[PDB]
Order: sequence, then structure tokens, then C-alpha cells
Amino acid sequence: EVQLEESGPEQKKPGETVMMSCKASGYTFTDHSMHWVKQAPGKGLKWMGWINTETGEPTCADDFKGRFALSLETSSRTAFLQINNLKNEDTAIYFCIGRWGYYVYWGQGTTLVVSSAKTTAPSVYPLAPTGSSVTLGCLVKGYFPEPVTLTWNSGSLSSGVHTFPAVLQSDLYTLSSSVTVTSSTWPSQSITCNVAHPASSTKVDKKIEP
Amino acid sequence: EVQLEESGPEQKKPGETVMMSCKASGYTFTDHSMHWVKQAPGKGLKWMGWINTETGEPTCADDFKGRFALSLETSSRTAFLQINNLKNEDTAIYFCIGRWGYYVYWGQGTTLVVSSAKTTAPSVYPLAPVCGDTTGSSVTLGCLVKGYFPEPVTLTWNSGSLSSGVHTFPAVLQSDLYTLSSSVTVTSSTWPSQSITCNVAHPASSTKVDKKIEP
Amino acid sequence: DIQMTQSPASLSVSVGESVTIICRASENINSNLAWYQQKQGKPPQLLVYAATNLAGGVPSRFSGSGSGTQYSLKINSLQSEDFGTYYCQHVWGSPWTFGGGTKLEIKRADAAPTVSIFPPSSEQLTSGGASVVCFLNNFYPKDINVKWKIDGSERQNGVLNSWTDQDSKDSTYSMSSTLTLTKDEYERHNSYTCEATHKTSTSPIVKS
Amino acid sequence: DIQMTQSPASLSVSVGESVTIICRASENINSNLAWYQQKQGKPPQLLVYAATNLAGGVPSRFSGSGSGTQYSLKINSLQSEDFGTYYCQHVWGSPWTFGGGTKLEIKRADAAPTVSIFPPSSEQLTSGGASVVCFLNNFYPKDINVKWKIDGSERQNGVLNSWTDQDSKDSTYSMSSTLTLTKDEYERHNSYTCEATHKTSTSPIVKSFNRNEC
Amino acid sequence: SKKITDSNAVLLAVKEVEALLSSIDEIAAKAIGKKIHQNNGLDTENNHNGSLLAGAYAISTLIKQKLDGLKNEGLKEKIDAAKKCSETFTNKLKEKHTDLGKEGVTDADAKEAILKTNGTKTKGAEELGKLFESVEVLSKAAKEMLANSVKELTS
Amino acid sequence: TEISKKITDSNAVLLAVKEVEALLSSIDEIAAKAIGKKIHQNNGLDTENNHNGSLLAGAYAISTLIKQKLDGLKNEGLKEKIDAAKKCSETFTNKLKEKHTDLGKEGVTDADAKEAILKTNGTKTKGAEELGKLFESVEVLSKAAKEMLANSVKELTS
Repeated sequence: EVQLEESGPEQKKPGETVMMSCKASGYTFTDHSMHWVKQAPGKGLKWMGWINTETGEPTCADDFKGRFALSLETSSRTAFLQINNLKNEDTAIYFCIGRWGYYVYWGQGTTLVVSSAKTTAPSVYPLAPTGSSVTLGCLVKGYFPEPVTLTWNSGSLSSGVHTFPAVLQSDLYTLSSSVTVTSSTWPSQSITCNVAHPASSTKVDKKIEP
Repeated sequence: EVQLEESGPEQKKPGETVMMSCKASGYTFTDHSMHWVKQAPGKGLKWMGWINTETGEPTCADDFKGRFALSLETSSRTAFLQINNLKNEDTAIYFCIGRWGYYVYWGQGTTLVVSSAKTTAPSVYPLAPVCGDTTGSSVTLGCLVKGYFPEPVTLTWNSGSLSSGVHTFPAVLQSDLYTLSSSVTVTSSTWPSQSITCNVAHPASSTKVDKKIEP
Repeated sequence: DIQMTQSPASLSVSVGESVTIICRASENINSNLAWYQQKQGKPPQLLVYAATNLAGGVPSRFSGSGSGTQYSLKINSLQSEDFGTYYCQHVWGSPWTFGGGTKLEIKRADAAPTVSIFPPSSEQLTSGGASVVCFLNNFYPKDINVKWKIDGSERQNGVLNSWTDQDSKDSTYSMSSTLTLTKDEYERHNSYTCEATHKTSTSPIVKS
Repeated sequence: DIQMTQSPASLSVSVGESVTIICRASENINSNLAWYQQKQGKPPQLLVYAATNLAGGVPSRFSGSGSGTQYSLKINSLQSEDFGTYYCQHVWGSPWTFGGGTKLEIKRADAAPTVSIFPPSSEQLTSGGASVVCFLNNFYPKDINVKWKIDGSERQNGVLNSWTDQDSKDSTYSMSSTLTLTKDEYERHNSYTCEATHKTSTSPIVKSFNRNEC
Repeated sequence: SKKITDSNAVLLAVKEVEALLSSIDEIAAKAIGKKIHQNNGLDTENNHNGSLLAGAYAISTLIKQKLDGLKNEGLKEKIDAAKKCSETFTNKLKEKHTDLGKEGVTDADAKEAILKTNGTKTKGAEELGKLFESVEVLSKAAKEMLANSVKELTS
Repeated sequence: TEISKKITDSNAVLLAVKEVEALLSSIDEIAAKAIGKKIHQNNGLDTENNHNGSLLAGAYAISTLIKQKLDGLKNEGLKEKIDAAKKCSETFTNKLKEKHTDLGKEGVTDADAKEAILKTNGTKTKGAEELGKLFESVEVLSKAAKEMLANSVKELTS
């Protein structure tokens, strides 16, 4: 088997440059190749290019070498993908793959978000409220970047949950989450919203009451 | 399949030098080699060496160099075995072999005789049955070819039409001259009633002889 | 180069039934093809490689078959966890181009969305803004369409919607609709409603 | 290098019975072994190659077996056409060394030799020489011993003898014993005898001619 | 000093095909009618050569893949002859599917398909032998392309 | 000309190694594409389960030859890494012999043949493990033989 570990997430605004890495270990790639894959939000998996692991020779698709540079270092077995003059369309999660025999080895992926936004803490808002079960919520709004950790009672209450994926506009994410519980529990037992946005060093535990 | 054809037979004397050839046709030898084999009379088959059919590089057993020399002409796919300062123990049949896949292709062999002998025609003597008792209804008749060099002579009976009842005996060498006999058995039904003749040919001396066998 | 094509584009098969996805290349690829499953927000997971070999941790109910130009991934029966978009990939030389993907969902009994509406929070309108959230949980089919009526009239210009993925256990969906607005306009109007039309009922579900 | 030893040295087996020869290499040769049959005065004929595969025209009663360093050739029902000397050969790289050979004779019932004597040809008498030749035809076993008496007393040099190989049809042997002598010497003594002894009979067969008789 | 190495590439690519072909020889000459034995390695197991025939087909498809990837204007006519020879071989085995497309393929059938030195070559072996020589012709021509240019060192 | 022959010596070592590499690549091919398969009139290969005996006999025979080629490979600089591959080879072939009870029958199951010669299979208990080490030990040898050649053709432009 073969392992491939890529860089952490990156946030840039249009115009600047990012360089992602992917370090392989274990067996030798059968055809001495490491390939890069682009996955834009809403679009499918798209092959970008490959680099020769013996000679470091880059080979890109016709859509991916005006602003794109593939490079390799051999002692550490890391491939490098650099994008210059970043555009919004560059916003994607990029994968780095290779094969031993005919088995393909993947992951973990690196997300790149190209946006004019700067790091902003969220503003977390409790959603207060027939039927012997009532639903409650949490409104996390106006933050950057992802991720935000949201739980209910330190994760001790995880049935009836629906946290929703964050969406971006005006360069700030908005996220919500809803809990549902029988009327015997609330407002008689302690609930709470735990949100954590480490980028802005924000930890906020907030309690929804009538 | 691969075909190997080798030189004609050779008769030399101690001291001279001989060169044999072997031409390959058909597929390529999968390991690009042609091996030479020697079989002295009374001994088994012994491997001599091989030559690379791409580079012409020879390789021989320790029993065979400082004397033996092996070359190859790539244009014609023809190997060559040349032996110098020949000795009596070089008398042998020399084969040339090679493989395609794991199948070995052979033949036909070159016969080398190193000897003080010279080309001598044979004399042929019809061996008639002894008068007196026609013991048994079967009469055996003989032909004796004597005093020739080199091998071979070819003997037939009535130009090959009489084939059953024949015993041609292996030629044996004595004092640089071969002797060979042949016996034909046939029932007194036939002899001396009809015509049976002994046909012998010796192309080395350009000899053609037919000798009828009469009482 | 070689181009990969998948079919069908989308597919709703209920649990227990068997399914077949098709990948067709534009040339012979001599069984140099892999299959992937990808859930929303997660990396693709290798299912099959060299057309007919199961990858690590793949159940025996998945199988790959095919030759030459056409190949197929088959799931015998189906389990609540096998939803997602499946891809094929030509794995030889370069490029290793992917197929367009087949979105497969578990078909399920139709469920009405349990709808909840929440006023703008007290902390929120001390900051100067207002946002009313409408939660639409545990429904099927996916396609639901929400709008909002205000003091008789209704509103559409500036609203944000987020949908969940198919739940791995009950195969339902959930959708959060939040309308954010300057407290200039919200404070005028006493009560608000949230409007959703779904095939579970001709009349739209409504909560005030 | 990798030496090849064959066993046994020789066998005498009847028609219809079985035969197995052994070839043992000094190291593992990876089934790169050929088998040959060679009849007297002819090139060797390939029987088996890569240890187990029959060559062109070889009947199915032949087979090859073995692995590593020990190999064998078998004839499950031996036909009379199968006499000869059998060789194995290592066929890979260099050298392609041979086994010592195994001589296979076809055992057979005993047969008395049909003996024939012939007078010196008249043209050979004009030569300077004279020949009384003794043909010993179709006898088994091969072992035969022949004498040559001249009016009673023997003669032991100037004799030259040759056997044929085993007959491909009935597995018997044949022998010629020839007597090409100065002519003056043939023109002195009366009776000439050429009488061999075989396992077939006690005492020798006696076939003989007379010069001035008839 | 890189057309010298550019034609190295085609020589190494042909050598690879030549090695893949040598493996079909090996299993034909030593694996047909055989099974794994602990002491002997391979022992007798007759008339079940279907899986071994499938491996031979799979090696042959791979060979055809390699030859199709060979592009060079110099040897292109000899590459195309090799390509056609390969495709004719593979098509012959599929033609003889009735005899080779089954688990219990007899030893005789198998040798007639992939043992190019067998006396009868009715089920593929004939086309295989021509495949070998086709690659041999290409190997010689590839070995002349580098050798004539490597002569630049001392000429 | 002192190097003219040492470049030729280095390249002979490479060619011998690449041959070994290609035969191993054929074991890879039959394990990934021929296990559980039969020849088909139109599709080339179709499904035919649990008779992999003759195929595995072929894998053993290809591995006999790999061992044979490596034993013939001799070079003083790469001695340690030749013998490393050799011992991997003998370890692979001995593993297949050891599992003769599951591999030495016409009816070798698909699952068991994958554990013997499919180096990427989830389970590798019958040869696949040792096969993978053989692959790696040869590419350590190949990566080095190439450096030996590269070190010689280097000597012409400095």
C-alpha cells in the first residue's frame, strides 16, 4: 500500500499565489507517476496533470498550465502544485493520486478558497420557539473562514440533530443547526449551543431558553 | 521452425586445417546463439562452444581453443568452425544446433576424417553361391566393396528395386582403406532364374559399377 | 484523448433492490478502469479497480464487470449507506479522465417535512440585523420550494438556502431557509409565515 | 559447470514392456532439459524438450517428467523401432552439456544365425587376392564368436568383421566375416571353414566349400 | 546527444514487449497441464488450462497495448507489422473460444494455442510465432537506430 | 575508451534488470485481469469462477524464471541489492509451494489466487505479501542500476 498526505486548507484572495504539496510514502508508484485532480464545488472530478516521479517532468492538461506549475522533490517524495494569479474559479478541493499495480491511492485532499474575505468571527444567535416535541435551533452567521464546530451539550445530545452545510455570499459563511426533543426535556433540562471558530479564536457556548 | 544446413564431408591429413559452415534460416534464435557439438567415433555428444549471432563473439569450452576458431557472417546467417593443426582425435561428426523457444534444431552434421589416406576408388566383387546343394529354398547372395576411401559408397540391388532381404554392413576401415559387404537373401524361386545385380556408386572417385551375380 | 461517459445521470432505487451503473469509454481500455463512491463533503472512495477487483473495505455486494468499451458497477440488493455519486476512471498512462458521475439515491416512502419557524433572536437585533429561520426536516422527495409571506405580501429578493444530504438511516432530507434583513423593515410587521410546496400535498405546508 | 549424469548405462527390454531412463543434473536446471534418440550412423533425433513436451513426429508413448535436478524419460509400451542410444541435454545459456547416454537394446527370443559362405570372385582372383566371406544373418543375442579353419587348422588375422545394428523390424543382428587374402595362398589349401558358436546351439554350425569340387 | 537517447526509448519499449512475450513462452512450455507441488514445484494436472489460457490472453492484450503506444516515424512500418501480428494472434484465441474459452481446456488444445513450437499450431500458436518474429524484426531495427547514432562517438 | 566499456557494462546490468521487471509486470497483469476469467468470443475475457490452478502454475513458472534471471545477474557494485532481490524471489516461490493445499489444484478459488499473486488484495496470506516485497526489492535494484549508468554517461560532459 501507499500513503499520500497533502497540505492543509488555504485561503487566498484573487491575484496571489498558493503552493500545495503531497508527500508519498510506502511502495513505489508502478508507473512512477503522481497525478493531481481538481474538484470544484458543484462540478465533478477533473484530471489536471501528472508529474514523473523519477525525473520530475511536468505534464498538464491544456486547461492547466498557464498559471499552473508542477514540481517534485525526491528525498521527501513530495509533489508540489502551484497556482499563480488565483481566480475565483480556482476555488476547489485538489487531490493527489497514484497507483501501485492497478490499485489507486488517494487523499486526503486540500481545499483552496479564493476570496476577498478576511478572517471574521461568527455571530451566533439562539433560535427560540403544539405537539409533545419542540424543535430549536442555532444561527451561525457572517464568519470566515471555514470550519465552524457546532455541537449540542458537548456532543452529548446527538439525536434529533440537523446541522446544515455552510454557504458563502458577501464573502462570509452562514450556517444553521436544528435540534428536536420531546416536550418533557425542554425547557426543563439544560441544553446549549457550542460553536467553535478557531481561526478567530472564538469559543462560544450559548443556551436557548424561551 | 529453424533449418540448419552444414558443409559437406571433409577428409584431411594430420597438420592441415579445415573450416566448416552452418547456415541458419527461418525464425531467429530466441537467445541469439548457435552452438557447436562434436561426436568422436565411439564417444557421446560433447558440447564445444557457441557464437553470438548478433555480435559474432565466440565462447568455447576449455577443451576447445588455442586451435579451434569460431566466426560468423551475419549477412548470410552462416556460422563457421575452423580447426588448425588437425590431429587424429579431431575425427568426428560436427553438429551445429540452436533453439527457438525451448525447441532445439539440429543436423545434419559434417563428417571430418583426419588420416593419411587418399581418395581411392573401390573394387567390387560379386559373391556367388557355392555350387552343390541348394540347401533350403532360399539363396543368399553377397556383394563385396573393397579398398576405397573415403566414405561413403552407396550400394543398392537392382537399382533399389530389391530392398527386402538385404543386409548392408557398416564399412570398417583398415590401413587407410574401407571395406564394405552387402548380403541379399531371396528364395531359389528366383535365383539364378531372373536378373539380380549389385549397384555401387562412389562419387569421390567418380565410380559407377554394376556387377551381376552368376553361378 | 479517450473520453468517459456514464449512465444513467441520476437514479432513485429503494433499499433491497439491485442496481447497475454503466461506464462506456470511446476506445478499448483493456479493463483499466476504477469505480468510486463519493458522499457529499467527503473524498472519493475506491470501490473497484482493474474492472473486476474489490478495493479495501468494500462489501461483497459490490461487483464490477465489463470489457473493451463498456463496464458496469453492480450493487446486489442495496443498503441505506450506498447513496452517493459514483464515478468511473480510466487508469492507464495519461490522462486518467473521470466519468461524469452517476447520482444514486435510495427511494423511500414519501414524508411530509416537519416545518419550524423561529423569530429573530434577541442578541441579533441588538447588533442591528434580523433573521427568521424556517427549518424543513425529514422529508422525501428532495425537491421542495420555499418562499415567505409578510403581513399579506411575500418576499424573495435576498434569501439563503442550505440543504442536507440524504440521511444514512431513514433516507430523508432536511433544508434550512433563513431570510436575513435590515431591522428597518422587520420591525414594522407583527407576524411572518414560511411557504413550502412539496408533492406530499397540493396545499402548501405553512407555519407562522 | 552443471554436469549431467545418465542412468542406467544400458537396458535390454522386450517389445510391449516399459522403459525409464534417468537424467540428474548437478544443480537445479529449471526443467530446461531435452531428450534425444540416436540410431547408429544418424544424427540425434529430438524427442522431448523443456522436460515434458514431445517434439515433431514423436509418438505419444514417449513422455518426460521431473523437476529441479532429477528428470526421466519413459516409454510406456516399447516398440521395436525404439532401439538406440538416448541422451539428455541441459538447454539454457551456456554450456549445453550432454549426459553420457543410455544404450537401449530390444530384448527378443533367441534365433540361430543363418550362415553362408561364398567363394572368391573370379575377378578378384585376377586381382591378386581371394575372398571367402561368411554371412551370419538374423541371430539373437548379439554375442557371437566365429573361427576360420583352413583344411582343419585355424586362421586369426587378416579377418575383418562387421555387425549391423538391431533390425528395426524383428530386432535380430547380422554379421559379415570376410577373408581377402593373397591369391597364391588361396591356391594351396583345400577346405575352408567359417564356423561360429552361438548360445542357440552346442557345437558350431559348419558351412564350407571346396576349391576343385564342382 | 538526445536523438541518441530518443531512440533509446523505443528500444527499451520494444525490449519490454519482448520480455512479455518470453513469459507466454514460459507458461506454454512449462505450465500447461501442471499444478503447484510443494516438493517438486510443478507436477502433473492435465486438461484444466482455461485459467492459464486467460492469463495468456491478458498478457497478449497488454502486449497489444504496448505496441499501440509505440510511435516513431523511422520504424513505423515495422511497428505496424508488429501491431497487426499481435491483433491477428489475439483474434485467433477468441476465434477458438469453443476450445479455449472454458475451464477444462485440454493440454493438446492449449499447446495448439500458445506453444509456438508444437507440431500442430491450429488454435493460435501459428499466429504467435509470427508475433515473435514481428517483434524480433522490430528489435533489430531498433538496435540499428541507436547503434548507427552511437557510432558518432568514434566516427 | 576507459569509460566506453564501463558505460557498456553498466547498461548490460540495466537491461537484465528491466527484463526481470517486465516478467513481474506479467504476473501483475494475470492476477488483476485473468483470475476468475475465461476466454470469450467477443468480450475477450468473461467470468469463470474458481478454477485458477493452471493460471497459478503459470505464475509459479514465471517466478521460476525470475529467480533464474536474478541468479545470473552479477555485478560487484550492486551485489547487496541483487542478493536482496534474489532472497525476495526465493521467498515468494517458497511461499507458493508452501500453500500447495490451496494453490496446487485445478480448482483454485478466486479468493485464494488473489491472496497469492494479487499484491494489492486486502488479504495477502498466500504469496501476495512476499510478491510485493519482490517488486520493491527489484525497483531498489532498478533505481540503482540506472544511477550506475547515469554515473557513466555523465563522464562525457565534465
